[PDB]
Amino acid sequence: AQLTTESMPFNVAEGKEVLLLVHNLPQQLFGYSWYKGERVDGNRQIVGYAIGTQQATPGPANSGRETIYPNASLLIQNVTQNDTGFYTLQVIKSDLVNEEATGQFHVY
Amino acid sequence: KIELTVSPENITVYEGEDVKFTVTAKSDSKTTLDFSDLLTKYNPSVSDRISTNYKTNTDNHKIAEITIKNLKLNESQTVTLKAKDDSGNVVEKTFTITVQKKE
Repeated sequence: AQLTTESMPFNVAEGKEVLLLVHNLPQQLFGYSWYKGERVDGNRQIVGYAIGTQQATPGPANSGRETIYPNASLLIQNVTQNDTGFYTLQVIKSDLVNEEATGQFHVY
Repeated sequence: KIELTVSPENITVYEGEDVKFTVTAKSDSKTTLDFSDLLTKYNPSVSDRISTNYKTNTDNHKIAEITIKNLKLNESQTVTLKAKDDSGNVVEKTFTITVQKKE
């Protein structure tokens, strides 16, 4: 069940919200981090959430409209142009075998 | 039945400097590792810090080089690693990381 990332909508009006859904959260997962872009780059982390600690720590890419949910779903509010593009999600697991899985959305 | 070992037993490192170590856990029946403790201690916010090269992964002979990026000054702990197999055997083997300044 390979971790997938439908965005709702795909094509988002400026000022409207978009919600990145996640469909196959594994078991024995320690947490999720969202990144802006295609690769999992530290400099470009949106936010992480450890489920045990149940604590989400904004990364350097956070704009304070994201509200990450415990089901790994994101939700970016009041979107504008620079949001457009890809968003890798990584899920790190107890045994340190991780799962990248990227989604998209385009703003008009 | 289960072996579990951690390369440099009691590690020490200067702040800013990184930490290498290699976890090695082998046994009859599929062995998997548990870094629950290593993660909560050194990756409390989820982040790309900690690389984990599984040099010869295998079903039964799991070896992994972990690399904890850019230790901060207040990150000294003893950390308990774990290995579990199919029959239902667990193994806790602990190890220490300790960090300091240079000037």
